[PDB]
Amino acid sequence: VKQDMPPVGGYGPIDYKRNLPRRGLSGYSMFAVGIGALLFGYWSMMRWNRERRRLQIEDFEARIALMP
Amino acid sequence: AMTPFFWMFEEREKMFEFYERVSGARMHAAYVRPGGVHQDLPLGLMDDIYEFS
Repeated sequence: VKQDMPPVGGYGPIDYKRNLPRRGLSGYSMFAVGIGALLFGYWSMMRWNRERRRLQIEDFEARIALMP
Repeated sequence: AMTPFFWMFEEREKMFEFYERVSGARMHAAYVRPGGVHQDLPLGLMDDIYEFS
């Protein structure tokens, strides 16, 4: 017998495609969810700032009543 | 672009392993006489090429 290195009856194929998934969101959906979380942060920001101004006015009234 | 240098050099180290097993040199594998290939490839190589592919 002979003992070279042949391929055994043929081998499987190997791909040659530029395999790209291009996944992720679109323009509109990513854009809208970013602006939506932005507006959520704005609303909570507005609420905290106006309640904070209430308390800071109370601090002003403390210094007024303390002064003379 | 520091890193894909290293990545594809890992791939090139695998192919240097194939050159080493075939000839014995790291890089300067002469191995090709005028008039054919000297000292043909050992047994257990083609499936390794397949997995690398």
